[PDB]
Amino acid sequence: LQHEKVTIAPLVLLSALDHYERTQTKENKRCVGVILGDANSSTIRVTNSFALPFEEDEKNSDVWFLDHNYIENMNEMCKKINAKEKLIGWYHSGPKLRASDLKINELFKKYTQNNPLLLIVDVKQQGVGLPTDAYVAIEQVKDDGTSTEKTFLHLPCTIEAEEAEEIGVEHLLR
Amino acid sequence: VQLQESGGGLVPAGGSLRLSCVDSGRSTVMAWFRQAPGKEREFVATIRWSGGNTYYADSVKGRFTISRDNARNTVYLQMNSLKPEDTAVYYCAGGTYYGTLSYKYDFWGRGTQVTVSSHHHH
Amino acid sequence: TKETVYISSIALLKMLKHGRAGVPMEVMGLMLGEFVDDYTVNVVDVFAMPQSGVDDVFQAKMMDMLKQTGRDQMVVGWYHSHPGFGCWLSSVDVNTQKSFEQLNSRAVAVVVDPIQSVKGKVVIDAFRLIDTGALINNLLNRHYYSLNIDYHKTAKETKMLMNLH
Repeated sequence: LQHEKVTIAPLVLLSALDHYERTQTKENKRCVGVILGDANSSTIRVTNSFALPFEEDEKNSDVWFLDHNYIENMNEMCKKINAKEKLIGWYHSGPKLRASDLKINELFKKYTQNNPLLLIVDVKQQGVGLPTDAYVAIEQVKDDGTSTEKTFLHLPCTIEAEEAEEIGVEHLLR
Repeated sequence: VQLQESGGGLVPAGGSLRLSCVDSGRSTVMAWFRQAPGKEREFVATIRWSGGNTYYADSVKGRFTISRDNARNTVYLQMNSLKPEDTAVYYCAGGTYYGTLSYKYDFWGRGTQVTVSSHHHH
Repeated sequence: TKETVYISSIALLKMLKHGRAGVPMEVMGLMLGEFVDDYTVNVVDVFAMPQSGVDDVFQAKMMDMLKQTGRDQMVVGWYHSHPGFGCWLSSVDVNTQKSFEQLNSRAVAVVVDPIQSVKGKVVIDAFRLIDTGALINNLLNRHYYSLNIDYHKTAKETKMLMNLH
């Protein structure tokens, strides 16, 4: 499994937005959470999520705290409801990638079966195009072990809903 | 900015104030919230434009009255028997959610300062 | 004079998602939100309970974890699915609802049918026990009734939803 494409369930977009809005998230501040679904295939399917408690220092990007116990404890409970919806990565409200993201990403590698997906949900909705960007971390050992470079690979994504949600979405807009 | 608050200012402990909020570009629900320094925004009162059903925070019941005037696109808060703990910036908000959760409102006014004296009594 | 239950975007989608996932089995979860005036119940969010086939430790675990992320709302009732069996309360459900009503008189039992629910029609209802014991001391019969259902979305949620295709 070398990833190529990503689908997002409308419920995840709404969950990220609701998470953002309910935490009175101030300007310059971001909310962060866990995404769930399927990432064993070339197309990654993001079908669920949950919110994380997360703190970072606005004046020093090297300092942030993710509650590892919280990830595991909440993940435990998710498996008891749907064992098919696995931990596949994380999300935040961005709007852009931050300096700590490569390192936060590393921590999620402990919880995922494959290379973690980072999903940025633009909760300000100012692009007017798609309010999501999908990233995967890649590293390349260039020049034979004098240096390696690590960066985020942008994956195209699309909003895809299963029937149950299709019905919900149309009911809400109509 | 769609919502415009007015009224409010310094008042002595026990006195009255009337807040008004004008909606310039017509939501089904209007509300007042308030925020003091170091505290979270606190729900005060909510009202339906059509019908006029009202709901109040417990700390404000029987002292404050939220009303609306449909013709003039205006919502009021009559604040009686004021106390030092009522000191805050008061905001009106509109939306379609009838309730207490600030984040379920769609738009906000810029706010108006209310100050109740700790020392001076009516 | 009619009391309405206002169900949010995510609460609706979670209920439908969880119902469909459980087919052919019934599923269940708790509804979170708030009671306002006599005519208004808001269901802001929901969470699934594990297949028992009402775990207190799971519930308390979830409530405590949700509160750490700004989901502070009270339990205002519960939902369950009737995959292909329409909307009603069984005698086990009445008993379940009875325990919810000992905590909040205005507690609501939502029932969804994920099989009959189809594009253009969500098969759903909200129930509350009928008041008996108006003549019981403190020291031909229907057991429940329906409440009207409606839906709430913020303007932001509305803009979000436009992105589905």
